[PDB]
Amino acid sequence: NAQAVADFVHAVGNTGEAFVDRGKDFFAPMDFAIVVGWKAITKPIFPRKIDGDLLKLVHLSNGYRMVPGAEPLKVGDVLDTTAQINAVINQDSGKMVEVCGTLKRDGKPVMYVTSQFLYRGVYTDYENTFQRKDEVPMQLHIATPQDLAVLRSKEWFKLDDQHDIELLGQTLVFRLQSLVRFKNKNVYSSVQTIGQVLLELPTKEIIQVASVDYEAGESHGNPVIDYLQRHGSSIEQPVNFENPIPLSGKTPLELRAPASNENYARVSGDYNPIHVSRVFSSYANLPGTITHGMYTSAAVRSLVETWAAENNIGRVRSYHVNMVGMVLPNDAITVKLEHVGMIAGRKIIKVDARNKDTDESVLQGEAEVEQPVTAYVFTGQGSQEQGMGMDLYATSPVAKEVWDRADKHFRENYGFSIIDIVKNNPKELTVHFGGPRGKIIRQNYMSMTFETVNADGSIKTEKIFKEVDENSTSYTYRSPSGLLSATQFTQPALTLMEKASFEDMRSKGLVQRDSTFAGHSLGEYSALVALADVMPIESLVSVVFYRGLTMQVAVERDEQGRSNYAMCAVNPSRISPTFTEQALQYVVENIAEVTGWLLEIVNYNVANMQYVAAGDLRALDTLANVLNILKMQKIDIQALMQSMSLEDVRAHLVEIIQECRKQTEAKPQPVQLERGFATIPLRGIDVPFHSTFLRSGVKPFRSFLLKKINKTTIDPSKLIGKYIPNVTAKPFEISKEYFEEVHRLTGSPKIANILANWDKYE
Amino acid sequence: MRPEVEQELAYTLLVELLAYQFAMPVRWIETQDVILAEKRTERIVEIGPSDTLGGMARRTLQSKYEAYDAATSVQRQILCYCKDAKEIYYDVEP
Amino acid sequence: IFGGQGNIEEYFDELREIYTTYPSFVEDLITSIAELLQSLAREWDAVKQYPKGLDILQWLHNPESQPDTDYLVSAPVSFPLIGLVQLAHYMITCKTLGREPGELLERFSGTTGHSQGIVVAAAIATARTWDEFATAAKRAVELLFWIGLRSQQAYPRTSLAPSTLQDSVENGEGTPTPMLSIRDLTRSAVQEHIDATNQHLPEDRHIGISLVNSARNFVVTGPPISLYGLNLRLRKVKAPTGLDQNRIPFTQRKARFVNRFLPITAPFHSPYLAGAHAHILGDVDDMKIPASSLVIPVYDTKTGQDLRELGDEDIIPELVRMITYDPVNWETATVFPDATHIVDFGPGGVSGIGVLTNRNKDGTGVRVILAGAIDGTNTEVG
Repeated sequence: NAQAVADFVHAVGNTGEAFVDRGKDFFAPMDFAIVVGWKAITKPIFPRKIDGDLLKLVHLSNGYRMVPGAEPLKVGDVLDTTAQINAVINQDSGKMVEVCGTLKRDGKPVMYVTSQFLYRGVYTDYENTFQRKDEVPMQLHIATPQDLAVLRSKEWFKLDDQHDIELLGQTLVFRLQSLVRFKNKNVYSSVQTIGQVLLELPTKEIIQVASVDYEAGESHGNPVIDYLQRHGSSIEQPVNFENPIPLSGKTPLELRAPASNENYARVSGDYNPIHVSRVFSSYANLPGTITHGMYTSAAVRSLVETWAAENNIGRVRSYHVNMVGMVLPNDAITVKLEHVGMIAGRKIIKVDARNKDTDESVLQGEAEVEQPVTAYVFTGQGSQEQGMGMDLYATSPVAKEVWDRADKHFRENYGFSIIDIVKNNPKELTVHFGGPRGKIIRQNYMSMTFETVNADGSIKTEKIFKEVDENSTSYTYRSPSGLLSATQFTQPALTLMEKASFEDMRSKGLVQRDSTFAGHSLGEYSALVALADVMPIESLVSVVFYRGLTMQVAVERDEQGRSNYAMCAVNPSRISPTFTEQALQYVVENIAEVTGWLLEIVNYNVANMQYVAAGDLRALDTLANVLNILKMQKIDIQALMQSMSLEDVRAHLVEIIQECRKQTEAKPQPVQLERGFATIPLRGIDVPFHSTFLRSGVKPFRSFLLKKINKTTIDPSKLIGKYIPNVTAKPFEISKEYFEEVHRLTGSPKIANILANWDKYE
Repeated sequence: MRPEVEQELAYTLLVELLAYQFAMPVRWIETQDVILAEKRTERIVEIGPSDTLGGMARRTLQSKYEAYDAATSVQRQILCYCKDAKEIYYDVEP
Repeated sequence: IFGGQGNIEEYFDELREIYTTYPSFVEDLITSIAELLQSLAREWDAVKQYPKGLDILQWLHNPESQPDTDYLVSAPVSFPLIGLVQLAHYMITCKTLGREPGELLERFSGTTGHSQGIVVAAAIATARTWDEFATAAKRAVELLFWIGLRSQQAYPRTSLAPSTLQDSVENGEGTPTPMLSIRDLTRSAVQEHIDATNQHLPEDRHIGISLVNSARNFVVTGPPISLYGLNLRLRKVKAPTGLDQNRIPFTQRKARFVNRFLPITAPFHSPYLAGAHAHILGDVDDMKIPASSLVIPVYDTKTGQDLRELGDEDIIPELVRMITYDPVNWETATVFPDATHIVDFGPGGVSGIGVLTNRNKDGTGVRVILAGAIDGTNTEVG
């Protein structure tokens, strides 16, 4: 009920503009789950075998936990309250019951409200004590026939008739469940463990290679878990810091149990005489009129919302409290909040509430709040520094292995090490096609295809390493500026350092489930593999090593090195403050079909301050000129678009173009382009990349990407709305309308063909 | 909504998207803008050897987003891997 | 002239001045108007918004039992309890004179109030007996009670980020409310920044100009978070109190202004108190204040025009509108034609609207007297 909500809020104390209609959000407290499911959460306490004094009961623990991706409770919601008894065991304090509730909405589970109750007193009905725990996910690595032989020799290990994949090399995942029945608080009367043994394929497949079935009575421990605890390790666990980050500070958060519990009793459903009447509570030996267990919870839980998630309820994805302090009414409660850990991109937050007068603990629990809106962006070429990310290499066992698998590849396939190239930069490096393992390498150098069609329409398929045949002993790379300068190497390097760096954060648990990611030039490739498993890392480097090769073979040069084209940055801010993005395009697009050369804005970096154009040396020399004119001519293209029509400034341009054109033509044939007003050429670029020119080699590179990427490996879910390309400046979407935005820009024959069938894809 | 289908689609879309990146200008502006305006991220994080995209996204905060951020009350934190190392890994001293 | 919420967090300190000093005069309507509110507090709607209770007699007797400064300033307790200090002032003025309410009522020429005062300014121009007085006293007081209560129910306090909170506090302003002051600026200027702010905002949470206390004095409303978004823009234009400009060309200098939040608890004079308006009206149709029961002219809030020009229509359904939806174009409703003296009975010693207005009219030769205090720090007001 739209009202029932506001009643709860105004009672417990929370006041978030989400809980109220205004703002762009209206949501209900997840504390409402206990108000809604108050039935299912309570009824299981009653059964015959669980019989105790319901009067001398106490609410002991309570955790909410919101299913991945599921939006919070809204008012117009219909919720189906399901519950079951996860465990009833008799501790010393009393007898305890664990209730697991699931609040479903539209047939789908939204959040599980677990809860513990305490029938306090002395109990020996071990006849009915039990527990269903979900055993910690664990990771067992088979490495020797000895290891495997034991993992098979176990009675409880039941291998499946899937495939006979040698379990030798790989490691296994053990996600188990178990049920134990107690007899002595020390000795399990009977225990059963069922689980699933998983294996991940190289392809990222998850198979149930086997399963786990073990059961015994009169047990002192769990022999299955034990075996796992030693020969293997846990997984998917928290990652705390040495230094717990104070959140609120030493300015302690202060709360007060209100005067009359009734206020809550009403909006909750728990009229329990304990919290309201005098004589009822007095009968059960209490300090009297004990504040509501769940009230304390809901109250501190608000601070957790505003203080950690800073007002955006969605974030707080989990909250769990052990109440241990019986709060009397009108007490001062004191709350502290630390950022003590991280799990799956979510901040762990230790919560502690104490009696402001006796510092006795009242509450103690953690909250898995989500971290602020993030966007990861991976840098492009140009920033490659010698020895980059090598310090991190040494200090991280994660990043280490990445670089290793990468090198392992490169060495054994192309006959060099990118790590070396990165560590110490060679001005020159040569590979050797020696014995058995050597002949196979030149094979790859030979099998390097390169596409350029004739001016009459015939597809030339050419070698990239022209000098490599079957009489070749060695190939040599070179560069006067360092091999970490030429792209075939430069690129895979930058890719690595990033993939490694990111994969490390992933390891500390900093990567956010729901965030954006994009790359620039090269960065797009690494980006993909970074957050989406677009491809195994060896594929990645291969792909990118190829990319650099085709990027360098595109252009032609002479004997001196002299290339045909070159690139150059442009700052429209340094012409006139009127000078639009579109003004720079017009100057260029005009110089393009007017002087007949190649010239296009290749990079779009900052709205006014950073653009980059590629093309012919003269096309960068005539565009260098025209801007020097229009800068020193003090022009305004806004006042000249109302004064003169479109043809008048257009035919006015075809003037300055041909002028500045034939001046560059009579000048030396290889034009050494220089620094203008906004025209600062980029030193070290032969190929006009990110332009129409490289349209030619798009053919081979595609068919290569298809060799390196596997449909199977891909999750649509990962790039579905998170990945921002460089052709489509808007979030990668799978819709049929997107293929039209793509086809408009690109003209993918596979897209026209897959746009035509669009129906076929329902 | 066929899983088998969604795969082969995103697949060739990706395969094509990368393939043609050679020959398409890099619209980093509009890409930057989807991050700053559309998804209003409070935490842009960069990953590389330099803060090149960082002082790039700072500059788009000065030329365009001056008023938008001041009005919307948007808090923004631009972190490079190298420079802003510890704030990424949530490591501070007491 | 009758004051209102104007950086007054010590209004209840004025009540103690009253009670202490003039017991004989006031103790009687103090006692009764108290028990009026005590009963109002118990009505089911008002219980939530009055958690610590409304026992004015109690806090007055045992001071240690006085509620926190934050409680008293909240609209529900603010409004009515304040009117009581404006009444007890008028009451003490007439009573010390040795006259009756109709006597001193007749020795005036016009009367207006600053929002919360236009209630007491109307209802005070209804009384002539001390009986006919204590009648409109219960009337106004209970009207205020419901205006404040129902207003807070429409747009209640929603906690903001601890971050964006502390920012405001440290940057010269205060704890963000829906009421923002902007002194020393021009309307044209103040608007343009309100315009740019509103540009990027959803229409739900835009910004309005809620009052105009002078040519260079304004107040702004809208959601607190939306008002904050203005201040950010504002400090980027204004200059540090450190900067020297004695050496910079004049049309070259940065602007020398003060922006700040006010202790007002709710969005008055804004489309945000829309839903509340209906509610308030319904509680108060038992009473009716006709244009004809107006001894001395009561000038409207939004326009200077006398209320007596109404066809016996309840000033009540009009007091509610001027307060909860209408601009307070104070300087126009204040243009008391050819005046020599103006008397501030309103809340706040040298802070009551008397000082403000005394500036609005220093040139013309209008003297001002603050009836509430015997002496203060100002020498420009009697």
